[PDB]
Amino acid sequence: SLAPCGLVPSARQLEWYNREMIAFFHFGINTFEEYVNEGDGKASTAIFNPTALDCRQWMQTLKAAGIPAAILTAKHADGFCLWPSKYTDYSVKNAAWKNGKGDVVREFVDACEEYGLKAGIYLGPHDRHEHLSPLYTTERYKEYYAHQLGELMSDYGKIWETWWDGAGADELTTPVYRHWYKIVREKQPDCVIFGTKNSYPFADVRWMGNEAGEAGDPCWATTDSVAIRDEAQYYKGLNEGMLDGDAYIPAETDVSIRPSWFYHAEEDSRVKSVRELWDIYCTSVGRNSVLLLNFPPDRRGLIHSTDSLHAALLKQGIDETFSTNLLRGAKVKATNVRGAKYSPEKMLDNEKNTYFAGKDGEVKADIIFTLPKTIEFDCLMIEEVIELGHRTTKWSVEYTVDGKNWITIPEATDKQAIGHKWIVRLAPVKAKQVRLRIQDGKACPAIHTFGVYKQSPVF
Amino acid sequence: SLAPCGLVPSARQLEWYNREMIAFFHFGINTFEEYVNEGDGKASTAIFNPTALDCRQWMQTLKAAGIPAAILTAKHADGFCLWPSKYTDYSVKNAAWKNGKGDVVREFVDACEEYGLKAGIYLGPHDRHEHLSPLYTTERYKEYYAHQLGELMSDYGKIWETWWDGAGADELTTPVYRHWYKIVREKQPDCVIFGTKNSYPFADVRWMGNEAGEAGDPCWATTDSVAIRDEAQYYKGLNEGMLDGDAYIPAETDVSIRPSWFYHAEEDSRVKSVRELWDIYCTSVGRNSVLLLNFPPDRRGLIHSTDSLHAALLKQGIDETFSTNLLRGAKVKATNVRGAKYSPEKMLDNEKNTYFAGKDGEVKADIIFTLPKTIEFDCLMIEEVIELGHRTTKWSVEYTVDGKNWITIPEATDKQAIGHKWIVRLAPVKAKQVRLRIQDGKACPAIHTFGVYKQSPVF
Ligand SMILES: O=[N+]([O-])c1ccccc1S[C@@H]1O[C@H](CO)[C@H](O)[C@H](O)[C@H]1O
Ligand SMILES: O=[N+]([O-])c1ccccc1S[C@@H]1O[C@H](CO)[C@H](O)[C@H](O)[C@H]1O
Repeated sequence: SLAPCGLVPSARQLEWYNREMIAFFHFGINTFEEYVNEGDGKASTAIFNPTALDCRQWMQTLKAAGIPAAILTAKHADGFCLWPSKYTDYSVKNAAWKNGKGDVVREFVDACEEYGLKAGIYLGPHDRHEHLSPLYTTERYKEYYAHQLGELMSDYGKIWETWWDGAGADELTTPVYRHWYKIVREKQPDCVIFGTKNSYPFADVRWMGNEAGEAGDPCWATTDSVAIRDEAQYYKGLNEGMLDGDAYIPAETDVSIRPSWFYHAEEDSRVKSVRELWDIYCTSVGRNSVLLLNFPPDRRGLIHSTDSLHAALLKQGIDETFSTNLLRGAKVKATNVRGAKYSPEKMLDNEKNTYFAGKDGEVKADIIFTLPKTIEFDCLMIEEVIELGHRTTKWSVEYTVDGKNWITIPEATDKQAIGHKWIVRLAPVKAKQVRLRIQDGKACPAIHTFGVYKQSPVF
Repeated sequence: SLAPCGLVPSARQLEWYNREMIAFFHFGINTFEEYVNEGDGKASTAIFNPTALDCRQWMQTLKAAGIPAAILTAKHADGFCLWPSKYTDYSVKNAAWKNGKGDVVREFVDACEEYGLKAGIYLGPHDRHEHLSPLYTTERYKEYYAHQLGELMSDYGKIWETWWDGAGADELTTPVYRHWYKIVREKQPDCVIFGTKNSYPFADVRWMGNEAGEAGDPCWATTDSVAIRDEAQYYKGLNEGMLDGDAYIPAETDVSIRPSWFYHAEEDSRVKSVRELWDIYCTSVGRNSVLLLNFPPDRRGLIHSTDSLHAALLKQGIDETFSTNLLRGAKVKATNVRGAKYSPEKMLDNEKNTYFAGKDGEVKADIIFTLPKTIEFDCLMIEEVIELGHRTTKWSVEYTVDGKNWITIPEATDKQAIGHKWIVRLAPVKAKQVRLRIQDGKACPAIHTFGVYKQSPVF
């Protein structure tokens, strides 16, 4: 058996990585003002009044889109709570909605269970509403948040992610988050924590420093924990990470399907095209990250059908593209091969549990795929055995037609990270043989999957 | 050149045939009652109130579905008008919608023009609302409808289809429709008229007897005009038509993508599968007809995304399926060939103006396609030069692998009609040669297109 190299993912981190995609639902009182994305905590609760709320409709959207998990904003910075908390009146308890008899968080988790989706909770650390109170102190707010966190972590089923937005959260110190952390971990042991700034010792996943949907190239699962803390001074450390990082905290890539995070009818026309989403997929999931994609429910409490459709067509395109590994049926020759179990053909067998590996101390490998009939492809994907840490740190891919000269693929020359998944899109080539070059590493390669593909017409 | 055989289509009818698909939009006061598909004419106009009408979103759906034309229910039997007609109050003039200042028809035709789509109008002949007036007479109603007809044919741009539903229309006699017909024909020369019952002498296209999306096998473009008039006792005459029919009035197949024609949230889970739609396409467009598919807009004024997705996937499946004619590159030998101009190869050139033709007096033909590499297919399509009338009345398709034994394709033996397009799906076969057997007919064959194909995995 192989020994792990450097730092390793936890079981939670493995589970989160497997999700590949997660949905954000930015929904609340901001939705009921005119073009507001950051509420001041002064809006009247009365204006909250979705006219046809149906979280099952949201799940339908995720189902068609292939998205196994969702995160709802139970409370944004504006302070308005989407469940009838016992610790505040600034909530659905006093909305016009259902005569103050409603609970959105309840309808969200219920629908999640009905559809077999993983439920996550966004609970805004910085709270503009509480700051309005003349009795506000960090110490008091700590206890307030704890209680709410307690409710959401206890009365609402299993919670797979808790999100801690860093905006306006600088005042919050590390022991505050420690109190909150104890509550989450104790009550929801499987819960992944997106943690920012002073929450850094508790974060299972990290921000990657932008909202364009673009993780770093490269993007290591590892980085220094202080990069999470001193955010505005470590862009590269959040976005690219660090191979010699003192912590295994992989990056989560958050992006909205619309220009804003909250819903605004004026943006019905600026919903991201299927192609844009494919790009963002390739610069997130295909960059050793996870794509957290936002769909804002409207004033009916529903996902706009353009948002749904585009996401669904993304799914369809991804399914076409990766439906056939064009490398299959190849004769496979490789230097540095550990054994029969670890044979390079395991990169093509579609088993979750098999992989190609090298010999101890040997970090390089050359693997040739000779194809029965020449193929055309404009896309490739590679996956590492992430339980064994970041092993390979430099890789390239070449192909050939004649069999004489090798041709470098520009977009796939001298790549560094592999991680959970790396995807490269390229100017379409025709090839009879494909060469996978493992050029460097901290250890011998462990590679689950390698494939080349033809991108779907949908894209 | 060749001379037509029997009755031929008209320029309008040619244009209509080449649309292949048309969209229906059932939308009006019904949409805002609870679970109503046939309005009684007593609903208050006030309840008509789409929260955010967006006809551009409808057009985008059509674009995604590959649908070049749309027909809107400007007025259903309930009698509520979607444009501010000068001749009634039972209209958008007195809706909650936009404080009575809206015009759905205007937004519709404006969106059509913007996206380059052909606009058509459904104007209900039977009007339950008008019937409620103590002053109702057929003769008064005839003038009322004529006034509305003149508005819609004059102020709303080029109209490509007028639809005359026959439900409850029996008290309307031919001179009534004649007066209606002159307005349409004069103001809109290119406008196709869907005619039922006593409108029979004015119909450009006929109904085909059901709302399940199945034209007949066979389905002749021709039939006896009496079939249309006496609809209820001539099902085969509408559905299949008649080879010796007195008129050229091709069948238009209408079906809803939902169980109901109007929108109901309860049916969101009953939208037709991509495969059902593909069946329907094959039993409509694939049966010498045109498919009119209904997408009912909802209380917000949007097309539901499931509806969108399934249509968009059908379009995608059609495109993949027919993108490659597997017979191309064949050696082609045929009996009964008119000349080099009309060689059997013309069936394979993907050109609009060419076709294979037989010789005068000879109605039989045999065309053998010899393929370089043995192929696999499960679908075929054939298209006649309909400008020259229905010429072939019996055809079959055979294959072979070794070359010694011709093998019949059960699904494609002794077919009768060809017309505009005929499509046959079959259990997958492998073949080195394919035989097209033109076995009988009224005149020498004239064929634009023959082809075999592999159905999309989408199906
Ligand atoms: O506060 N900002 O102006 C800002 C601009 C662009 C992107 C993010 C921010 S705040 C940032 O949001 C992240 C999630 O997208 C994390 O919550 C960070 O901790 C927070 O600082
Ligand atoms: O009146 N019906 O009960 C009825 C049931 C099933 C299918 C049609 C009808 S009415 C029929 O609709 C056709 C279009 O789908 C045409 O408008 C016919 O003229 C009308 O009679």
